[PDB]
Amino acid sequence: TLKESGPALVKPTQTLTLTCTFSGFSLSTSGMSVGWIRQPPGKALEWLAHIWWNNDKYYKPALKSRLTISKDTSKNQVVLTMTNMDPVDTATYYCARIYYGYRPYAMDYWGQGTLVTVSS
Amino acid sequence: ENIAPYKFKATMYYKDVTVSQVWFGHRYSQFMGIFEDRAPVPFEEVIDKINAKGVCRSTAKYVRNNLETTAFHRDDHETDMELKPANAATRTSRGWHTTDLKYNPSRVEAFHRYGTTVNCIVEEVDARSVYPYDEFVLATGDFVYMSPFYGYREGSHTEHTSYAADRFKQVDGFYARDLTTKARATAPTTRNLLTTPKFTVAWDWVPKRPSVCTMTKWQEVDEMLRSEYGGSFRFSSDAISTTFTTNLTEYPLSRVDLGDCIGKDARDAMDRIFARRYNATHIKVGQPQYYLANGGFLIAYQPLLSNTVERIKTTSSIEFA
Amino acid sequence: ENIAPYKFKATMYYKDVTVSQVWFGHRYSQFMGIFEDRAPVPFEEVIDKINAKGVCRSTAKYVRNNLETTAFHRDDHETDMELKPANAATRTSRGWHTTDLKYNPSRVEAFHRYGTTVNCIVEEVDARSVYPYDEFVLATGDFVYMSPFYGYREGSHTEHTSYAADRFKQVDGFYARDLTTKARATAPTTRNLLTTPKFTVA
Amino acid sequence: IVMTQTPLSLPVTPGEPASISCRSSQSIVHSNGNTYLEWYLQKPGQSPQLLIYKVSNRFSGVPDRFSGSGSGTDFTLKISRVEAEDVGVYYCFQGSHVPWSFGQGTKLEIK
Amino acid sequence: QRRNQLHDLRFADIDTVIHA
Repeated sequence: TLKESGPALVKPTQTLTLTCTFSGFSLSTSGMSVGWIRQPPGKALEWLAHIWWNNDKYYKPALKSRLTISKDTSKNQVVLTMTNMDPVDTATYYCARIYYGYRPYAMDYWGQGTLVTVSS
Repeated sequence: ENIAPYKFKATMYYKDVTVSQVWFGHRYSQFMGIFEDRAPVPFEEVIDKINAKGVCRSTAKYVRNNLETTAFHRDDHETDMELKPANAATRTSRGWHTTDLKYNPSRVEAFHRYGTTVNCIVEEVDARSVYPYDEFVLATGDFVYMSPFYGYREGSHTEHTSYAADRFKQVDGFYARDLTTKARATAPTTRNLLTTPKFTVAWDWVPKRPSVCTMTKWQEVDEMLRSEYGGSFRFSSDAISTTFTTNLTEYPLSRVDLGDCIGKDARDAMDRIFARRYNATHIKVGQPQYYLANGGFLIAYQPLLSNTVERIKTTSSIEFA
Repeated sequence: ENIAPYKFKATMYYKDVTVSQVWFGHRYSQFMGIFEDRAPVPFEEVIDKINAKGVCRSTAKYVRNNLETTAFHRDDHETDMELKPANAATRTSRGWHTTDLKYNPSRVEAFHRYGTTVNCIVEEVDARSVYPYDEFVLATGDFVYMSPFYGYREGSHTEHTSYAADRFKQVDGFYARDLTTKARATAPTTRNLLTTPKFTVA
Repeated sequence: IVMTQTPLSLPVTPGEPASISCRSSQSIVHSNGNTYLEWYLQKPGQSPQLLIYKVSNRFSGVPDRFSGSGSGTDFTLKISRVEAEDVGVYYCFQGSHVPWSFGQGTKLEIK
Repeated sequence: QRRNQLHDLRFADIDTVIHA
């Protein structure tokens, strides 16, 4: 199971740090990957980033300069950071687990998601 | 038996860092030492600079002897340098480099002076691997202690590696931009990049099971008569004048280590031959069978009727057959 | 099919230039580096010095890494040193060297000292080449990227050469003088001399 | 790879079949020789769940009603017998080539 | 060795001398 967590209100033009806590896997196994996806209210799913067990971070090229995904296996968590927040960034963020390491299907186990509004 | 190595093209990105110490006498100049080192090119520099912009930094930052060393070409500030094609050599693969002359310090009277030359060199090399494919060597005689098939997808991360996992980066969806034509390829590939202590190697990743073949198609026999005698099968070919002897039992192909290739190749060659010669007169009888013959030969056999886990070791001598 | 390489006798003239930096402590001396290089012997020194007089200069003046390097044996003035036969080894070819000991700097207290040793070496080696004979190796495993047959006479200049034409000199009518017997041969031969960046092959 | 899902809204009466198509700017065939296309279903106030993976394979927990098909750049989810429970937004996602993306999604409505 | 000894011929200039 995965559980995303982050400030529910961030003012525009600031960095937002989130955190995803795991259960049933640690991000040090041979093929485990954890991904962050946002979904603006009423819009389709927008993939953001995903990190493998070996600190191999992949981003969305549009948002690459702003997204920074880090993995801390001591606390068994993943931190997603996204700077210079804009009101368009108001969305529900989901932390997912990717079995591309093991199975040909990604994003099996999603968290409940955390809704963030970018406003002052 | 496939004695031939698994061969594939790789690309070595490394920076030749030459620090020369020169002593300038009154009437002469003498080299008092020439430290030559090979630095790996970082992933952020292979992806962002070399593959995209076709350039390379004028500095090498690398870990040598448990130290973080940074070498500046010509001892000046870091600048992006274009990769030019190497001087032509006979029977030599493609290569590029940034710098063409070794920098050596300017003369000063009676003083030892140190001068750094960083040449970013990118060479297309042939890399080869032998079973169990847990290591592969590049054409430059450098061994790389990772399986060629190491990756991220569908159990391709349990393949052997001898480096820390921070030294490997499989850039999925990679658009190769040739350094000569300056043209970006359209079809994406999975690019493995390993940064060894001396260099960085990049190769297009392929799954291990369909890429290796512990047996090798040696002969395609149009007419291989099969007979049973003395509780054994004799497969005689008049075309190559060769007779093999097998046990009456089929050889379970699952027992061949890395053996998905044998079935595919056998079926392809067999269907091609059937279309070419036997379509108009014979019909296939059942699914292809596999037998093991003395000396270590794996015979895939397709019977015809007229309309009317281990490694197999193969002998080097056929003259018994 | 001739799978056997074309084999011939070549002779490598090169000067082993070893510069060593030594640090002398209170009770001890420590090597802080040993730069070893192999310098080619110039044609003027293979024809006029080694072949004619049987001696070799005690200095190497060569081009290394785009610089005119000049090394003096024992860091003294230039002297002509006799080529003496090398110590015998089993199943080895003939070889000659001038110097027999490595020069390392004299002791001084708590100072880094550099010492240069130039050992002129002449070694007769087997050289071998395979088709298309556009390069050949020596017994020392050094490759020479030039056809064995490159020369001056009647189409023997279109053969492959990967070196500048300033690096090759075919001394026609060459009188070989053995460095052991100290006797000059009577029959002249065409001698090719290639000065590679690291050695000279004749 | 750009995924465009069509239509954006698909009202279907219960019991009738439904077809959803989404295309990719370029081929989603991977170097493996396997296409990594996944269909996802987000219900109101719920996290998305994978429905169909590798184009023509159904993830465990998904009824036989869903079935995927297609190749190259054209892919189609197909529900033989749409039920009331199928209400939600449907997404097609390419995992073969980085970067990954979802389709614009289709909202299924029951008439 | 055949490829490694070509290294200075390919990715360098053997002949040039710079003096100043």
